[PDB]
Amino acid sequence: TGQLSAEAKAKYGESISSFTQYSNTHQEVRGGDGAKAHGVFSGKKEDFQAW
Amino acid sequence: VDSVSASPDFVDFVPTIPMQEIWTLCSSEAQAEAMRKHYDDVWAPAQSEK
Repeated sequence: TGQLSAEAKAKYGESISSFTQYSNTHQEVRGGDGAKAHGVFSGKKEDFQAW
Repeated sequence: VDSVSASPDFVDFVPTIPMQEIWTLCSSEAQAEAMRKHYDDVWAPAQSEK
């Protein structure tokens, strides 16, 4: 007559996340007038038409 | 941008002839050479150091 119980438990967790985003854009316009030329950078047709 | 069309300011050089040496405007070659010599030997070194 003797009783013994023993338990050991271990849990481990590791989690790693990484995100990276990079953008580059370059636009150039020649001719017309420079003020309307800047308008094409909107990408909007009416402003492209105005240039 | 509208204001730039009405009132642009000096932003950049024309790279072919941006500026002329002031002693080109001189009356006289002796003075003009003296100015050039002093500019070359003294003033431009000092300013580039400054």
